[PDB]
Amino acid sequence: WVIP
Amino acid sequence: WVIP
Amino acid sequence: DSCIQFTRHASDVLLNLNRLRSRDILTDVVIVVSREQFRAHKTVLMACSGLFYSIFTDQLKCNLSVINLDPEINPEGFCILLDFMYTSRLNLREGNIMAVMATAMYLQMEHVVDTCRKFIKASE
Amino acid sequence: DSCIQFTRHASDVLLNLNRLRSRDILTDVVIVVSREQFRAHKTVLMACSGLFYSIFTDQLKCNLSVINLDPEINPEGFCILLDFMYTSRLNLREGNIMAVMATAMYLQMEHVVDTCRKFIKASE
Ligand SMILES: O=C1Cc2cc(Nc3nc(Cl)ncc3F)ccc2N1
Ligand SMILES: O=C1Cc2cc(Nc3nc(Cl)ncc3F)ccc2N1
Ligand SMILES: [Cl-]
Ligand SMILES: [Cl-]
Repeated sequence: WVIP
Repeated sequence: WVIP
Repeated sequence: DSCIQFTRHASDVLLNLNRLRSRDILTDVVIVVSREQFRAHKTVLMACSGLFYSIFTDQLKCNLSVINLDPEINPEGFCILLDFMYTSRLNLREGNIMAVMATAMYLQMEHVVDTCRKFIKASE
Repeated sequence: DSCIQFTRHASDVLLNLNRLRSRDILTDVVIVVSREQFRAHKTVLMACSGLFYSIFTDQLKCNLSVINLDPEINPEGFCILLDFMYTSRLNLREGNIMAVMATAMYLQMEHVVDTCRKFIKASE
């Protein structure tokens, strides 16, 4: 999961 | 396009 | 093999599937979550959810155009997860995390359940 | 928004759509390319091809379960492109590049047409  |  | 691969292909496919959903093109099922209705593509639901995979591979249920979910399921939680299925983006907030996690457990979306558990653990 | 994003989601969705295709699950159209038949999902075809997008958004054609392509289309070229749609990988070889490029122009798959043009230019 990432900060888009 | 890339070499997978 | 000796194939070449277009990096952005899968993302571009998903973006177009979400555009078809927006425009109600070739949607073939309505998911009912108490008083709310959500239109979607059976194939996208099966590709994202262990529960929908089991439902639409069943010889009788594969033919249904309406699926009613358990009354304990929160429509906002379902809406957030449906948007995730079509976009890869999860709108996880302090005010919805418990409903999202409960919905993801019911829908059998293991990666979502994993990030919810981690965000909850960080708050404790 | 304040969303989080699961990087591998779109790739995992496409992999599952290809598994449904393999297992002939919820395929809803047959594409005929002379003597050959290819089963697929209308939504995936529309998401990848400008030609299929135009066909399945047409009020009469959206209901067809069989689509016949132009007799000049090569079945191997179509097969290579159908595999690309479901996997992001293009099996481009000296022996098939002309048929693949001609098929991609007909199907309106601009990124494929672009890589074929570049590989042809490099050989000249
Ligand atoms: O957490 C999850 C997400 C998820 C999706 C699927 N989907 C499919 N699985 C296979 Cl093997 N082939 C085709 C499919 F559409 C099954 C189980 C699970 N569990
Ligand atoms: O080279 C290409 C690939 C391609 C795909 C599509 N697909 C869709 N386009 C839109 Cl805007 N919404 C939903 C779709 F399924 C249209 C044109 C083109 N041209
Ligand atoms: Cl997931
Ligand atoms: Cl393309």
